[PDB]
Amino acid sequence: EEERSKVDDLRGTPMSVGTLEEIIDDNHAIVSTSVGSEHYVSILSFVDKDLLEPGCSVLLNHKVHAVIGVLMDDTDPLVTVMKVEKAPQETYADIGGLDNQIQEIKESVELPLTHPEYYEEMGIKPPKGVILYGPPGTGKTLLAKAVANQTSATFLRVVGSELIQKYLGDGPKLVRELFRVAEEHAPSIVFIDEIDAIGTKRYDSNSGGEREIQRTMLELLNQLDGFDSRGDVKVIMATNRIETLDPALIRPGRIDRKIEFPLPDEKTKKRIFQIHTSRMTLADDVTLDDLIMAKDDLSGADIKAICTEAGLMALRERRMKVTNEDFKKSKENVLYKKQEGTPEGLYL
Amino acid sequence: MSHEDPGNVSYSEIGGLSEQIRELREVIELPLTNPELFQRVGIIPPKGCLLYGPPGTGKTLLARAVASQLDCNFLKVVSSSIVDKYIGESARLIREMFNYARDHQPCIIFMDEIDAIGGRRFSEGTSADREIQR
Amino acid sequence: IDAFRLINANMMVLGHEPRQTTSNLGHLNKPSIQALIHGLNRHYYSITINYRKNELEQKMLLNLHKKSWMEGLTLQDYVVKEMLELAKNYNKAVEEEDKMTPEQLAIKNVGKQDPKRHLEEHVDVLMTSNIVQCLAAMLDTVVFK
Amino acid sequence: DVLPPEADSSIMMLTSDQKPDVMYADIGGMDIQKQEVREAVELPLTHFELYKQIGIDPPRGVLMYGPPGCGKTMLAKAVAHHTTAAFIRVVGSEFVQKYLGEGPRMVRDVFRLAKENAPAIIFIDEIDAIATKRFDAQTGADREVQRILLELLNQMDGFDQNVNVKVIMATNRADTLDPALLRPGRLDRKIEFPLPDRRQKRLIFSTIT
Amino acid sequence: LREELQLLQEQGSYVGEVVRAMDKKKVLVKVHPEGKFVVDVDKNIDINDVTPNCRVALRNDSYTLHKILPNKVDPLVSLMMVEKVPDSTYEMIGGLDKQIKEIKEVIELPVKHPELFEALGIAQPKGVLLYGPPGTGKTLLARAVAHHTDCTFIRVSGSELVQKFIGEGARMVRELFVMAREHAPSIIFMDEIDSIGSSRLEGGSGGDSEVQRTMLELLNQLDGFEATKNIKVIMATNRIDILDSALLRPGRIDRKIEFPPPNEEARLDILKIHSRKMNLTRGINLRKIAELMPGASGAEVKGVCTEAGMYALRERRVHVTQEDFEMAVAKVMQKDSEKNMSIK
Amino acid sequence: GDLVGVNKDSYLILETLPTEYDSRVKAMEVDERPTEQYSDIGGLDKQIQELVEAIVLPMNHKEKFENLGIQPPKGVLMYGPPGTGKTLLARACAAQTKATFLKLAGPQLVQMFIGDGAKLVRDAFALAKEKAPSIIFIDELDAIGTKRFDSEKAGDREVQRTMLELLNQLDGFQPNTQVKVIAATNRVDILDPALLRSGRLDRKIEFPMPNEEARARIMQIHSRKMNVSPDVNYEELARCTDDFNGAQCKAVCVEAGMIALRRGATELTHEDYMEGILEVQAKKKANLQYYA
Amino acid sequence: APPALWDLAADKQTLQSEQPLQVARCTKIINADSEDPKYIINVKQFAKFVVDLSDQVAPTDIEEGMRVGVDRNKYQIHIPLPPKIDPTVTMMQVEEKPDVTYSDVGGCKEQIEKLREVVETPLLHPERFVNLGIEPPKGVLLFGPPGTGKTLCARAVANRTDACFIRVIGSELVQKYVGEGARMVRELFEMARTKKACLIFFDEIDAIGGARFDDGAGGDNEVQRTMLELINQLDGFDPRGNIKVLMATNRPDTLDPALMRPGRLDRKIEFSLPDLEGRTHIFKIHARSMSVERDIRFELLARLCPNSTGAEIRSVCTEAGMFAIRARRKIATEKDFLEAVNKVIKSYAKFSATPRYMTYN
Ligand SMILES: Nc1ncnc2c1ncn2[C@@H]1O[C@H](COP(=O)(O)OP(=O)(O)OP(=O)(O)O)[C@@H](O)[C@H]1O
Ligand SMILES: Nc1ncnc2c1ncn2[C@@H]1O[C@H](COP(=O)(O)OP(=O)(O)OP(=O)(O)O)[C@@H](O)[C@H]1O
Ligand SMILES: Nc1ncnc2c1ncn2[C@@H]1O[C@H](COP(=O)(O)OP(=O)(O)OP(=O)(O)O)[C@@H](O)[C@H]1O
Ligand SMILES: Nc1ncnc2c1ncn2[C@@H]1O[C@H](COP(=O)(O)OP(=O)(O)OP(=O)(O)O)[C@@H](O)[C@H]1O
Repeated sequence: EEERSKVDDLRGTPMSVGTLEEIIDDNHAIVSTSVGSEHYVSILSFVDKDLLEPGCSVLLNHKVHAVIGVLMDDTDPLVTVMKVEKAPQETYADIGGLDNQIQEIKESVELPLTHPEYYEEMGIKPPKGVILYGPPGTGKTLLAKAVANQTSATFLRVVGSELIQKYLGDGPKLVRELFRVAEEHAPSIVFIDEIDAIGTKRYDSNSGGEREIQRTMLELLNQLDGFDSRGDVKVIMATNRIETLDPALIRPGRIDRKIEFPLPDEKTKKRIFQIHTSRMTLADDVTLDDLIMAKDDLSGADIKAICTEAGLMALRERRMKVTNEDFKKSKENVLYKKQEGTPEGLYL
Repeated sequence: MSHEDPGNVSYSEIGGLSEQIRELREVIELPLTNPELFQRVGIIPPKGCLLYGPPGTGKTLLARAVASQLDCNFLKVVSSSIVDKYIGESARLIREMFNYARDHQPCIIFMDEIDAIGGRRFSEGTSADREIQR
Repeated sequence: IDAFRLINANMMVLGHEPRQTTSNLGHLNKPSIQALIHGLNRHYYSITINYRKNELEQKMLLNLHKKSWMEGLTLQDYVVKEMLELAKNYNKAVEEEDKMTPEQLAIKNVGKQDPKRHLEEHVDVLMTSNIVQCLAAMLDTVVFK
Repeated sequence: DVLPPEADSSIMMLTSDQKPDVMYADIGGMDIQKQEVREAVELPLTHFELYKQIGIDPPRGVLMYGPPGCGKTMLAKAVAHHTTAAFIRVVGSEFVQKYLGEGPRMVRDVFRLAKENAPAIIFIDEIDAIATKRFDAQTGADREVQRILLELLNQMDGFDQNVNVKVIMATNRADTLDPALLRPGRLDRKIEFPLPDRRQKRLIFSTIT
Repeated sequence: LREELQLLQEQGSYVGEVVRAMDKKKVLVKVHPEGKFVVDVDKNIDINDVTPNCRVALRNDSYTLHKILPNKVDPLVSLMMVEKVPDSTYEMIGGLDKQIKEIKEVIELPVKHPELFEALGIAQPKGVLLYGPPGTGKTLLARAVAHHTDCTFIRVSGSELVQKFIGEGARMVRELFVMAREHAPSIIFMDEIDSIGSSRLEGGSGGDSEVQRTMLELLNQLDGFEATKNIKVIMATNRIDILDSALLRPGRIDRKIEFPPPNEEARLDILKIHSRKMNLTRGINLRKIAELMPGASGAEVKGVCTEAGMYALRERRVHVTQEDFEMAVAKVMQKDSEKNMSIK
Repeated sequence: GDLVGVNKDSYLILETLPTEYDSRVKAMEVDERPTEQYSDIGGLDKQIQELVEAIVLPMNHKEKFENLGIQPPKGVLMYGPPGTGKTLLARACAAQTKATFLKLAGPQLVQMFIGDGAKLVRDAFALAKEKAPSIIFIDELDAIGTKRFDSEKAGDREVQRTMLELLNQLDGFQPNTQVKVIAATNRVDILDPALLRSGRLDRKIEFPMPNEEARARIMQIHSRKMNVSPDVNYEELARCTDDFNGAQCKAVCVEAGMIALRRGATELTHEDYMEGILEVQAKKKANLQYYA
Repeated sequence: APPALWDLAADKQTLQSEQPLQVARCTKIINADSEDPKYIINVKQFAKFVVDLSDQVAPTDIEEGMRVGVDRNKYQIHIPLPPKIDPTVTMMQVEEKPDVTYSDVGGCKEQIEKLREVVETPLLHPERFVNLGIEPPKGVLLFGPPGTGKTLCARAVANRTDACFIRVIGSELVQKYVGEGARMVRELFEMARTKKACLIFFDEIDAIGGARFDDGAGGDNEVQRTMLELINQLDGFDPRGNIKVLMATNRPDTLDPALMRPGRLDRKIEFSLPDLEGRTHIFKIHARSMSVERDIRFELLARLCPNSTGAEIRSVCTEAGMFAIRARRKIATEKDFLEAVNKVIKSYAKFSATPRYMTYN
């Protein structure tokens, strides 16, 4: 009605927006525009003052630096990194041969959320997540086990995060300010993959520095301790060594378990290569026997592109069709060997 | 120039070493009174000196005595003024200190306790080691 | 300058749009003088300013100003040849740099963006430059006989 | 209307031509160093028609390092007494100021005097101060001046090829230097000042006597 | 113009930057020296038309949006790139004929030919690398990637200004990968991060380990989950790193390219190309001059052309004599390795 | 100077207003008097007088010093294994000297920015010269006084230069002979050799572990307020105290104040002192078990 | 919407108060007084404000080091504003919600009685009045094996009269550069003196003590800032503090706060850690969790896994329900014998996996 038409000229038109400093029990509001300003605003309604909290942005009318009403904008650079999204088209069934290993991590993350009936009647409740890692280059393949968790509720894919090493925030509350904004939109999962904080030997380049940078990484160490860790906000860590975390951090969590990704054997190589070629039809002239037999202890990704490097040179001969000229050139890549290497060298 | 010190007399009061008493009187006072010895023989007089401690005393006593006795011609530097203030510029102070050193002649400059402000660039701590290098 | 008059804010119940004789009202509304000035048109209204005839003194205002501004007596000013050496520098050194562009007008032909007119404004400057030096040389034959 | 343009308030340039500075009679590198310096330093001054015949780029790059002995600025003052030239006498750390906006003007005006007029040899002593790469944002005054060093590192690529420029450079630490500095394509000539050892003793004792 | 100057007169017409758009009808406006301000309608530019990270003209009265101006993110990126890389068309480098032979479909096949990937029922490779003793191509391999692939040159650190421009800092696992999505046929190159500083294998293989882990995590992406193709990596090898790259990538997974040492047929083509910019006599034999330079590299052949051009410059002649090329070889033979102490 | 009023666009200074500068650097903390007294200690009688002398002698005897040409001491060091009671004891000396007490500490001289420590020390002496001779006490000077070996850098290096600037103020500045400053450290492990002077540290006292009779006297003055069970021989409690610090003595004193009501554990009497005496370093347990 | 409607129409009365209360800016701390009517105030504009006061505020309400308002028209003081709370770093360090309650086990042998008699029971003063004093010691110290610590503070909240004490962690003192701990301990204790008997807690020195340093610089001298000023502020004359203190740690580190406290603080304890009958009491409250009856024999396997505290056996009863859902079972007595089957395999797998043949070999 006439409400919106009457009060639109009170705040604007060219109004400025500052930041709320503190809240007084006398109803006087102190707003700070950038930079170094104060004011007294008395408003008894439209608040919503509890959801605000200090250190937030509020409107300021031109006459005179007063707030017509408060809104929730942005909020903060950290909340934006959750989207988007992920929830891809991939599922946990798209990989195989790890079914015995994946049933431990899949059932642990599916214990909350779906099937809550036996979760609430228990009233203990291990919502600790897991910790992932493995050779030679894996540990993001264990993230492919979380692609089913990515499709479950809200997911956050994180490698090295952002604010950890680059520039610090204020306290552990950054994850906890994510927890309070998630509690409306919950559940959620926050992944951790390949931490580069301690992974780098020589940091780039010379900084403030060889000592203190360890102390601002120690800020991350206490940020994950944490005060006070209660709910989820699931935490799944992936990195080389877990020993970077102090035993004082394990006391709040997470004490559940950590798994390692073993080298997939010939039964797993053929299964991983089969499901990728299941939905999207393969070629009949290329046999899967000589591919898995000629290799020993290799991932599912490595068996894939050795057939691509054959199709790589194939287009130089200008063949989109399946041609037997590549069959020998692919068998030549089997005779080329070189798939695996590792020391050794000794006779034992 | 707000500093001060008695002597004069405190020059010869320390008593030793006799070779350091006579030499510091030469390298300082002789270029002032007799530049002819440098230009006629064709030798460069020393433009600087270093007095370090504390294997004994006489650093601040003997040098500042000639300073205070030289009256309006002198320059004093405390190690606390090099760090100056947050995002402060002491690079123009070093250029100014030697600029006025070329005005008043012969000027004499005292820099004491340089271990903190003489920072090496081998190990560079935080953000504050580079401004020492500047 | 500027002119304004406060209109009563209690008139909000009545109409806000006088006055008659739209001639000086429409001319005063333009140019509209930026924004914040018209943003202050709330509670205010401008007013037109005209000059009743001062021409008695306004005739001497032009006379007293120009009589003292012409050579101070009109005599006293009659940098001369030294400025001609500076002028012939602006009549030569500036000429060759301005006459390279007609060579740039020929491409040839035609790969460069056209048309481009390099004639002005230095050509008329050289016109007045010789008009100055010729009428300045007349000072010899004017004052003398 | 813009400036001519000019060097504005930066540096300030010249101040080398007041004279004298250091006589080359002490050490000029007779018949040994004056050879490598001839082709790679004072020939690039102009020598325009000769470079088109050979087709080889005589890059501006002159590197110095490893004091003692001093050398360095003396080699800049030695060429000053050979041919009259306007030298830029600066340090790595002196141009850091309270305003980073002047930075883009500095390297422009410093390198604009080499291309337009060429009795010009630019000398920068101990670049390892700004060569230190500091990540923090509060240090952005240092982060901006190594962009200044990297901006002139780009302006040297805008010169080649070819005419005209010359830049001589000296520093006491080569470890802190960025890899793009000494990367080929920018500095193709690095002359390491040799340790004086025994050979320069009788040479420095001959000039002192 | 005088009337237009009046609109620009009082405070002057500024240039604002919009960091984000709000649903409250107010648009955030950032001035470069000042902080981040905000302004409401602004009825000329609609609310939904306002997009973050763009440039707008700031009015002097209500601080509204006068006009709209584009921003260029890539030209600042490509500035560092073009500083660090030249063009080098296919004829500029020798010994690369076999490289672009089997490396061409690493580039254009995932772009214009998604179908033949499924002919074999297979997906795209995640990158390649070169390994060997120098040799030339430290500059030249990176030189060829820009002209061949027609892709962004985004490179390993890189100082100091690799981390600054993109986000607050470059983690190399996302930003460099996110900027690789902006360009559709984009690959990744890392140069150098191979040298002797760092000949102790600590900093040499330790700093590369993040890239070594980057290429490992890329293998897992196109296996388990990803929406993006054409994402690949190429490495340049200077000293050692032969076995370090062989452990992770023993030709796995891509065409196997060894960093070429100087070779007979390699010195023949690299000399003929670099000699097109010089005036040389026609009584010279390019076969014997290549065989008289064992070892060294193709970059040394360029150094021979420079040294042979300095003495010809001294004699003041338009050409160069092959005898002076021998003088260019005698200058570079004194720097070889060390002797006679330790071994023999 | 500074702090001259300039009004809006008028740009005219009507009056030059005090006092000095600046902000919270001006006044660190305003203290009046301690509650305790120097009579609460024992066994230090000879070594406490060395501290009592140097501070008291310039007050009354300054007129006698001008006759004999004697300079009073300025820097004084107070150190020992804690608790030595130096915190309250050196503070209790400010009540006898009648001079104004100003609380200061090593970490108090440290700030966020650079060069702030040099601003604080020059700020206190400016108020020291104006406020007449006073007493300024600092605690743990060895921490900020650590020059280590190599550099760079120490976190407190700004203060370790300022402490050496204090040595320069006690070297070149004659007015620093006024307003004696008291210093105290936990350990002499790090000590600057340049600290030797009358203006610099002059009287430096090594406080050992109090004597068995001294530990009984200091703990009796603390326990005189509480109500204790009768029949206290004082013979066993003195001998049972060996090597124990004065703070560990108050740990038994604070423990002895809980024995009234119940407590509920039965202390009975005469075993009270030997209880918390053994609490820190004792008790076996083992002895033998798992071993021979 | 009813609050939104009325508020939009309620600002029509606010635009009558529009001009006043605007002048309030800015916040400024006063320094000295030249005369009775006139003071001087340092303001955010970096200058100093020599001001009179309006008739609404008495001259006694303005004291040195106080933040007050102003009216930018007449420049006289408007109203003093005391409150401001924390920087960005320490506002997180404030306690949010209770956690880690001690109701899971009891009672302890000694350490529970050691502290409760020196601090907790005297808080209501059935004892301290007649028993003391000798003003009571201001704090205790918690340390030992990780199980159990800090858990007694949460149960004390339920047993403490109004109002609950705010607890502070000591591992957040390191953010960037140095010197933040200086201003930190100052203002948080100034607020603590206003907390009027509300206790302050400190713990987690082991969270920063994992590595934190390689060679130097430490780690030592820069740490002496916070730790000495803490004790220095703890040694402050007034009050001090009537809010007591609460200290806790894991390892005895470090020595400087350890030997300074006995003159003021007292009653250090050593965990404790569970008991034989203590572990089965944790299974007694855990019988109310999961699905459990009283027919189970707890002491059977309890003696075979010592030094598990309460955290590991909590995970034992946790992973027990994990297999109960996988195996579809419900009540832990059903499942009578086979609950111990998953209890023995999970507990021993959580400790470690080592071959038993090489042990005796
Ligand atoms: N013939 C010579 N041979 C060697 N050194 C000389 C000769 N003549 C003068 N010098 C030295 O060169 C010095 C000045 O040269 P210059 O300004 O280049 O030094 P510098 O390189 O800046 O010193 P540093 O290497 O410490 O930075 C004089 O102090 C002088 O001792
Ligand atoms: N020898 C002693 N005589 C009397 N009282 C003592 C003695 N030693 C300790 N105390 C008492 O113990 C309490 C604790 O103070 P403590 O001795 O720990 O400070 P301190 O060790 O002197 O500090 P610092 O070493 O920093 O000067 C003090 O209140 C003090 O009264
Ligand atoms: N021989 C002396 N005669 C008179 N006064 C002296 C003597 N030596 C030192 N002093 C006094 O000591 C103060 C410091 O003097 P100086 O700098 O020479 O020694 P120092 O470097 O302080 O010695 P240290 O470092 O061992 O304390 C001076 O103010 C001076 O009054
Ligand atoms: N000895 C124990 N007996 C019973 N329960 C325990 C024991 N130790 C720990 N717990 C339980 O573990 C849970 C989590 O404790 P938590 O890990 O937070 O201890 P903490 O605060 O880290 O210990 P500290 O402060 O010593 O580091 C608590 O709810 C508590 O019930």
